[PDB]
Amino acid sequence: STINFANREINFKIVYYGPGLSGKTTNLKWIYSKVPEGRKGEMVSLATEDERTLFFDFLPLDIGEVKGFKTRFHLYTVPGQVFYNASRKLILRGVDGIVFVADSAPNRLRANAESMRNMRENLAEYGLTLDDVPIVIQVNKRDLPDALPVEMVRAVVDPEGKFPVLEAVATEGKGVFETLKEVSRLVLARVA
Ligand SMILES: Nc1nc2c(ncn2[C@@H]2O[C@H](COP(=O)(O)OP(=O)(O)O)[C@@H](O)[C@H]2O)c(=O)[nH]1
Ligand SMILES: [Mg+2]
Ligand SMILES: [Mg+2]
Ligand SMILES: [Mg+2]
Ligand SMILES: [Mg+2]
Repeated sequence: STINFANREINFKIVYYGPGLSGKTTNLKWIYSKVPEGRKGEMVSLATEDERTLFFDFLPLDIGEVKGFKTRFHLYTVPGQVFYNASRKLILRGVDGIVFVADSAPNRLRANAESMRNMRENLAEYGLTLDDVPIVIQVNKRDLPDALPVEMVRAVVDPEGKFPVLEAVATEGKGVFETLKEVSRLVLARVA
């Protein structure tokens, strides 16, 4: 949401949210691997025993100058199993858009629903509803042999089909850029 006169940049924050081990890191790292060195900052991981945050910023090469001003995307996620809520609540501060990385595993179906309820709860602390922020659903791990039907996964996190849904196999980069383009489209629309 930030404007930075000094370096001539507007800054958008994109949060990858979802149950633990759904593929959030993997999305971030695939993306970070295809950005040229000169257009990205460092990928940074801050951790305690119980908590983690991982983030980087980059200048997408797909985006026009809004009157001399470049666009910088900052991608944030709370990777790993989650022990406390505090890093997931904080991750959402000043969020512009969110990718929800759902796990296609039968035994993570409940974890999907749980993380979505939690995102909704954390958003509510900032006075925001699920209608107030662009949210895209990525159904990741479509390669698993017992991958649930996409419609089933979608049904527990988005029963009225309010959000765009994309399939992914983040370990192979599949769906990864298309998911980032989708949230990008919605965030940049709101801007202009
Ligand atoms: N089979 C499969 N494994 C995946 C996929 N995406 C991520 N993983 C694996 O899932 C585990 C958790 O992924 P990670 O990105 O670290 O999770 P997160 O950051 O906690 O959401 C890792 O072992 C990944 O290799 C996928 O599309 N298919
Ligand atoms: Mg996590
Ligand atoms: Mg950076
Ligand atoms: Mg599932
Ligand atoms: Mg809410």
